[PDB]
Amino acid sequence: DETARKAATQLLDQIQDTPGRISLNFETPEAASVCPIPTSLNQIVNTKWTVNQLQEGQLTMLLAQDANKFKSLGVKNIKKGSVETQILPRQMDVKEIVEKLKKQDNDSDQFVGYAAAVANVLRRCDAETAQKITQAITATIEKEAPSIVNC
Amino acid sequence: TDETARKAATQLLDQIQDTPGRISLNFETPEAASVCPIPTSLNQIVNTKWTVNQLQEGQLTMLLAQDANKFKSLGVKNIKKGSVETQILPRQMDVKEIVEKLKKQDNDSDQFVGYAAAVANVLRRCDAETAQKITQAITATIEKEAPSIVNC
Amino acid sequence: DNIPDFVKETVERSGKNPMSLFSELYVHMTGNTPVFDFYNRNQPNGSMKFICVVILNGERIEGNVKSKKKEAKVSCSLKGLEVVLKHVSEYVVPAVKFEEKTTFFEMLREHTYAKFYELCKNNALIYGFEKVIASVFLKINGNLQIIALSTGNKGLRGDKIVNDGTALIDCHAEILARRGLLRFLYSEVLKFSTEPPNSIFTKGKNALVLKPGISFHLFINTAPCGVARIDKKLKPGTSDDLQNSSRLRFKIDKGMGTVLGGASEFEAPQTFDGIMMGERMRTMSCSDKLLRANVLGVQGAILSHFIDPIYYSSIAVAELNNADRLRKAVYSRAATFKPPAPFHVQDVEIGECQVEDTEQSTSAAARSTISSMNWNLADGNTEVVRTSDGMVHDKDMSGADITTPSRLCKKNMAELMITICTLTKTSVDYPISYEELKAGSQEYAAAKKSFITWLRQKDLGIWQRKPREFQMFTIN
Amino acid sequence: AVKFEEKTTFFEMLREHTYAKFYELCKNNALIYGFEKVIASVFLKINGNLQIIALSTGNKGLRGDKIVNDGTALIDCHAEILARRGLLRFLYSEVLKFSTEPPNSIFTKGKNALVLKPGISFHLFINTAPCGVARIDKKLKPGTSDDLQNSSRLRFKIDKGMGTVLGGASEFEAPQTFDGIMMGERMRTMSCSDKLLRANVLGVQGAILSHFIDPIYYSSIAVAELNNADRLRKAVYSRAATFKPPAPFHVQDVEIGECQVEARSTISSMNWNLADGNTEVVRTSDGMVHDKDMSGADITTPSRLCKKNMAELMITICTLTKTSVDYPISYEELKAGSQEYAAAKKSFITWLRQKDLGIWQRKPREFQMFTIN
Ligand SMILES: O=P(O)(O)O[C@H]1[C@@H](OP(=O)(O)O)[C@@H](OP(=O)(O)O)[C@@H](OP(=O)(O)O)[C@@H](OP(=O)(O)O)[C@H]1OP(=O)(O)O
Ligand SMILES: O=P(O)(O)O[C@H]1[C@@H](OP(=O)(O)O)[C@@H](OP(=O)(O)O)[C@@H](OP(=O)(O)O)[C@@H](OP(=O)(O)O)[C@H]1OP(=O)(O)O
Ligand SMILES: [Zn+2]
Ligand SMILES: [Zn+2]
Repeated sequence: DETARKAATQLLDQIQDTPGRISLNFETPEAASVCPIPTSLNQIVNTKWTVNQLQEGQLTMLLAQDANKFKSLGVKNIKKGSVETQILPRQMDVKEIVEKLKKQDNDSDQFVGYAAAVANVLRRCDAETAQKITQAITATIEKEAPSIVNC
Repeated sequence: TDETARKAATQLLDQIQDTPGRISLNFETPEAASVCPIPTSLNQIVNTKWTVNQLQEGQLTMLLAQDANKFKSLGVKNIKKGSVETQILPRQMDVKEIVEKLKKQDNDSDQFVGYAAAVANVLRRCDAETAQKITQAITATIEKEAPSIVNC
Repeated sequence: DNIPDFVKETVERSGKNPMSLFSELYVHMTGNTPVFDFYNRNQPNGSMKFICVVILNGERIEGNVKSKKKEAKVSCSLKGLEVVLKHVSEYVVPAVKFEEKTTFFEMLREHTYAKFYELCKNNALIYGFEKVIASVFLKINGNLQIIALSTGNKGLRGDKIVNDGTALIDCHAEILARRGLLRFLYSEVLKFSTEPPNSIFTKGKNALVLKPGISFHLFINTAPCGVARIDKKLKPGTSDDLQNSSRLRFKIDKGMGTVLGGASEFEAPQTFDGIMMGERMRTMSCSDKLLRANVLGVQGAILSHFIDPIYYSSIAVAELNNADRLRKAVYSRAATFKPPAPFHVQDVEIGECQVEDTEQSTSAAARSTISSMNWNLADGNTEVVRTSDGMVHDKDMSGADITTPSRLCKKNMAELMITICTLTKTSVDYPISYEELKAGSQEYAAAKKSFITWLRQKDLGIWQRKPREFQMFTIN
Repeated sequence: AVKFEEKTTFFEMLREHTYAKFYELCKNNALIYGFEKVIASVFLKINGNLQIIALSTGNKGLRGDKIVNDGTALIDCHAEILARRGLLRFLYSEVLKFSTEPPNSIFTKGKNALVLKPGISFHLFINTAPCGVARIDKKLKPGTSDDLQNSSRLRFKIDKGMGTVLGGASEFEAPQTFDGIMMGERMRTMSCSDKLLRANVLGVQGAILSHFIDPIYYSSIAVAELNNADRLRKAVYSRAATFKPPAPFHVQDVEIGECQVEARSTISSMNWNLADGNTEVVRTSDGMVHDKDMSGADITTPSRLCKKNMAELMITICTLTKTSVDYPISYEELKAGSQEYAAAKKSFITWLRQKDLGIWQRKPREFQMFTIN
């Protein structure tokens, strides 16, 4: 593998010659195999843009330029009311959730605990499953509570 | 430091330990008054017959121990007042339209608080048997629709 | 048992595990930290054991020989707790202040701690509560007597809220100090009813007024939470930051700090069910509560039926550089407000203590404590309240907790007012509720409504009122 | 120094070039010597041409008592995060370059926002495993039963300390407060493993830069420690692969790479950026740049990577390109102004909460309420 050694030395010498820039040797299977880049990133594009468009001090040299040289971009950066709420619910243990789901003296607690447990179950529930749970709960409530909520 | 000022200072420091919570500043000597200068707005020297010794620890307990005959009228009248709404006995049992809306409503960015409150509200008014039979149905629906949440 | 029952009593009542209790009490008894000597015992067939021996007070506290370090060291901690409860003594502080300077507020600082340590002598369980502590003093002609004393930096949990008013909602030190002042003022109203000369009150034009010269001074060992604390940053800020650093803030049940609201954010009223379902209860920050105190008085709505408004003459905070921003937060935010008539915006004097910046103590091991003491001269005894549920937890004869409301709770304040009304032959309606009783003070209600409306219209923010069912309970 | 070729040496090439660039910088400024204990870098790749665009060192964060409300302090100075911030500044420079030289930039006018030219990709390299899930705990036991789930939960950095602590504690349920943090409550900052997950979900461009450009994703993440590719992949991609963000965003399947080559707690940190071209050293304890004059004094300057500097650069970009922006807007509202990014971030945090990964520890609102002008 004569030319494989050549490509390997060229890549090794490149760390001292131009540190921070890598130029792999393509279009030669033996030299290309010296540093085989993974197939997940192996996209080759015939674009005219090259690495040489990048140079140190890019931002500083652009800022110190005439304002007439800059064209228009997207428009109307309008503000938006930041969400004021902190984490709104209080979390409770899943074991505690199950505990209030099974207790049946809840009428003494005026049924607050059961509703809180249902809410906490639903809070950690995905949107589709939460919608299905809400629909099922409403359906079974309407079935068993006419003239109370159902009209 | 002057001897009188040092004596007043030592008296104050000793009074810290001897009678905690009671401070007695000294004014008969302007040098002594310089030891602990009160703010000029807070000074407010007034001639009075009242003294700090009229305050006794536990005075409320002893005061309630006296019979009512030794208490004289203050000359006042007390009348209740416009509390808004009656929002009848708690804006808890909220009007049935609200629970109907909350159960029907879909956008629950409220973090499910309103929906659970409505569920509780409809649960309370149902009789013991009806509320009893609903709660097993709700628990079963939770267990069957989202086992990962509750059965984990 | 090999361990005295007093060790278990101290462990249970102090709220600290035996290991942490030993670590704390060893440091409070001597100048060192417990160190375990890992001795070993060898059986003829070969074994490894640990004893974790600790030495204290010149007594051998060698623990049980066990397999591992954990059980041996916890047994040694139990025996060392036996040792610390033996040789009855505890840490005390001598006065170390300076004189001839502005030391009046420093006089208030020492006498607050000195009074607290006197209470610890009769009730040893309150030791260590003074990390966050506030007190109220009554001054007349150079004579000052401490009136209320309280600790605590935590509030009521949303799980434990009740509609009957038996739970203390905000157990911060200054709030509980104000409540103790309320109890003292009730006692003084009763004293005026029975002995007018001996009371601090005298018959005014329309209500009881303080006798001339009598003043009330608030001392806090730390800056009140809220914008009085958020302004620690000495940098003034630019333009809009001045209005930003003056808006209203609210507390969380346990958060050591406060959360800023918004412009019509949190405009929706809090609901009882919402808090129960998991919504975090919002309580106005202590800075805003002190602003409210200096706008409407410290006497509250209920006492306004008997007495004219009472204001703090001075507020002292144990911080070396607090005069500017504490004054801003406490007075200046509402300096342009014009209350209806009996009330005025009190230009409270702002004082600075010395010797120690106390926030070193207020930030260390003060986050761990979940209970708060409160003491007032009217009652004459200390009371410990668990801040998580805001009620007093005593011990039964056969064990387990029995829980009773604190004397500072809404129900007890209402009962005290009703007892005074009965004794002084004051006519009150039978079926009134707590909310209706407070609404009965027409002038105070109008002033509070105007203050809240003015705070809204001036962009300061929304006052986070509690759900109405917090106060619908009937007293009689 | 030297390593064997013929293998998967692309990531080893990245490591060698990162170290070579760092040592080249150390020649120009010898004060930064010894900082390379924890180093990270970002590379730009087009076809077979590679170029380093950002570089940073550091493994500590801002102290709780040194926080500010005007956004002049750096909150997290870990090497991975500051590399992303340098990449942000580079992307700002490239947006301005497009605004004046469209052929010479990496960006191209897309359907509704700027997009990268075809073939241009960004690659992240890290000296060691990111703190949090991606880094193996020397304590406890391998993930089993409930602890298997805890091997994938979010982790928080803790100030005045090292390592990442697990969530779900009683203290971490409460929101962070500015006064609370500054007076002694521990400030919770999300671990680099979770921050890399956020970078793979919502992109590396952030909220402010999302006004002009489409989301930009790392194409590969390389770490210089082996026998941990699967653990790194789980931390940054796998535990959110099921998440379905809004239309402009997607969960990027980054290519995890291991370099062939397999202690110190120095306070300062450094960052280098191609757009600026010059190194910058910041004090990690307070997140500010410290200089000196007449061999004394403590002149202190905000870092180029701080929130205030990013906002100023953004406003300069908008001014040069004549983009209309509201005059009284603040940093918090500017980031919320990008509707798509804000919605995607909210959805991602909600999804993390629902699938029981943990609560994302957002900073107090006072960190970003400062106005920009
Ligand atoms: O002493 P605090 O704990 O700060 O309590 C006060 C007090 O409530 P009390 O009735 O318990 O003393 C107020 O009452 P006023 O005496 O000043 O009228 C007021 O109550 P209202 O404004 O409702 O009359 C307010 O409560 P809110 O939170 O509703 O503003 C607040 O109570 P919190 O401790 O609940 O904040
Ligand atoms: O570079 P980082 O340290 O990772 O900073 C980010 C960044 O904030 P800045 O770019 O403003 O410094 C995020 O914002 P985006 O760009 O992703 O929008 C985000 O802030 P948001 O949540 O407000 O978007 C987040 O902060 P948080 O911790 O609040 O999530 C975090 O900041 P920190 O890592 O510094 O905390
Ligand atoms: Zn407070
Ligand atoms: Zn990290």
